Amino acid sequence: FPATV
Amino acid sequence: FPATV
Amino acid sequence: GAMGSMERASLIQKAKLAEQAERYEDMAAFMKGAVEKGEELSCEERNLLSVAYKNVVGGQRAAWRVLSSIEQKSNEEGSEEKGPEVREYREKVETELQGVCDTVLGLLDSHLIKEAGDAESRVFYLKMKGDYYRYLAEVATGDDKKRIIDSARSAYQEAMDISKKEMPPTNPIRLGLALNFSVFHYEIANSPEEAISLAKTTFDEAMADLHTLSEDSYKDSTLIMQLLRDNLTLWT
Amino acid sequence: GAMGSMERASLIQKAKLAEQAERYEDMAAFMKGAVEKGEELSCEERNLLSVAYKNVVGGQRAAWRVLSSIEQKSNEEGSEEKGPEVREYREKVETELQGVCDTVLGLLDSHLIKEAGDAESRVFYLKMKGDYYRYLAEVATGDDKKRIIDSARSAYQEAMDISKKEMPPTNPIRLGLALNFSVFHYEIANSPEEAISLAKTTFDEAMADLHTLSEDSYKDSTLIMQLLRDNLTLWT
Ligand SMILES: *CC(=O)NCCC1CCN(C(=O)C(C)(C)Oc2ccc(Cl)cc2)CC1
Ligand SMILES: *CC(=O)NCCC1CCN(C(=O)C(C)(C)Oc2ccc(Cl)cc2)CC1
Ligand SMILES: [Mg+2]
Ligand SMILES: [Mg+2]
Ligand SMILES: [Mg+2]
Ligand SMILES: [Mg+2]
Repeated sequence: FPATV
Repeated sequence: FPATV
Repeated sequence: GAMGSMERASLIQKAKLAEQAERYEDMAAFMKGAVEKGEELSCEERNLLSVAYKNVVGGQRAAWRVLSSIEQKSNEEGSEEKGPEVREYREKVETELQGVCDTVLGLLDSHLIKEAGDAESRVFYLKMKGDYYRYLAEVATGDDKKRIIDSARSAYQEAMDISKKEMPPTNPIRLGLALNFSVFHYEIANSPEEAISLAKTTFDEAMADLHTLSEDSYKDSTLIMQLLRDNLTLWT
Repeated sequence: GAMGSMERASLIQKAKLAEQAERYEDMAAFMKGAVEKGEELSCEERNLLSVAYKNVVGGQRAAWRVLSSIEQKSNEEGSEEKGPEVREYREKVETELQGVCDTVLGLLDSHLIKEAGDAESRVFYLKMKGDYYRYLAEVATGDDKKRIIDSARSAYQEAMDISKKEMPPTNPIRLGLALNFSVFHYEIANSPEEAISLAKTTFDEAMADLHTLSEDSYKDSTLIMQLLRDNLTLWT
């Protein structure tokens, strides 16, 4: 999971 | 919370 | 029964998948379904049932404690009138927790306990009954509080009686039972001396029987013994 | 609407309580209730809505990935026929995930987006639309996969267009948007070069505007910039 917000 | 199982 | 149409084995399989995915409500539902097939549970299946519900109720207890803490703080005057919202939401979480406890207790009563003839199965289910009455006791404030407390006590004591006659002092179920019963004495019954005495005696009796165990059994037993020592360190 | 009878302010209050108790399904339900009152959301309220649903869908995505991994492994021949159970349970989790995405998208369409006239509100909602189409894309395999992907792209692009005209390059919403749109390019659109380019340009444009910010704004902006740098390190 790459970073998302 | 003391330990319980 | 929404699980009524699914095979017992498929329900068990899905419970194991739910565990891996950390989907504990799903897990509990699948295990409820399995119990309602009416056959006795195996050791592994009893563990699946216990893990599922312990995790579901464990979440609800953690939330209830957060909400109760807020409710009590907001009722310390100087805080300015919160309104009914904290109480209402704590009550909602409380009612959902009580529902889960009633569901588990219902499964034990219909008809897991009455069919459990071996020491390990009967002690496990009676321990569970003690546990789910203890959770009800944690949130009980009214007319039935004492009877709820004594229901937990009675279940735990019956489990203890059987465990002492039928199981070695290192049996992890016997150890887990005594751990939880000790916590019941401390946190629910207001009997810290009984709690401490039970945890110490249990620990010492197990210590003296460790020599009889394989390396795998030893790991399991010493795991629970560590939890006894942890609580005793907390309390003394 | 089961929340139809509760005051807007009470729903917001309870959403905040649910957050503290880590009761994200409750939180999402309360925030859904608040949206359905029909008034525009404030900055803080938009954040509550986003946090609630991000956590709910985040759990479902994590579970779906666990189940898909098991399903694919069990379909590697030599594994012995699992039966339909892994597929059925993955499909159940998948359908519940799609339901949540459809609920969020429904709130955005009825009528959050159409009423959002300011840059910050419109960009936030369009970003959310892009996100919940991306989550649908992650599990899509059939006839509509391309149209789902392009719905996400279209929402993100519209958000980008507004953010570039109306917001400084350090605006945390603009930054978050570009972060997520970059991930969309990498993971969904199979366009790692576009992903990398977008993350680098976004990072460099923000860097050059940091001098304009207070200490608090700087903290918020540099927080998202770190996430851009983290992804770029992952990808290059
Ligand atoms: C035969 C049977 O009923 N088995 C189910 C219970 C066992 C008990 C041991 N166990 C454990 O995971 C550990 C070692 C953590 O201990 C306990 C002890 C008591 C309880 Cl109630 C739960 C876990 C595997 C399952
Ligand atoms: C005015 C408005 O709409 N506010 C809601 C969004 C803000 C964005 C900044 N924020 C954050 O918690 C951090 C700094 C983590 O960044 C983001 C950025 C974008 C999104 Cl979509 C979420 C969080 C507070 C809420
Ligand atoms: Mg009550
Ligand atoms: Mg005694
Ligand atoms: Mg499907
Ligand atoms: Mg460009």
